[PDB]
Amino acid sequence: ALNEGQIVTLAVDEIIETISAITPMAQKAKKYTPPAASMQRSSNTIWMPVEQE
Amino acid sequence: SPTQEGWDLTDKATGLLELNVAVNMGEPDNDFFQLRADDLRDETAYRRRIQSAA
Repeated sequence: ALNEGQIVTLAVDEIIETISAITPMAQKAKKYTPPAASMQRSSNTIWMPVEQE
Repeated sequence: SPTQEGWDLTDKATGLLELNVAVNMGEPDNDFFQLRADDLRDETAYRRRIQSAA
């Protein structure tokens, strides 16, 4: 019928999504960002008070 | 200049001589240090090292 030049096209907008990104355990974890300048001198350790009985 | 005595001085003309001294350079002098990016959370030591280097 119509013999013309062929192309190969990629979908610019459609990405096949694979691998889930659920993080149930990490979202139950608390995040803390201590002051970095003091963290540098404290060997990346900070002490947290425990509630006293 | 030299100085010479007498009247004749025939066949005793001298020449000219000017001496030279050479000034040169030395090697560059450096303060050179390395720091990982974790060391720059507190930069006070870095600035004090710059001052010491001066």
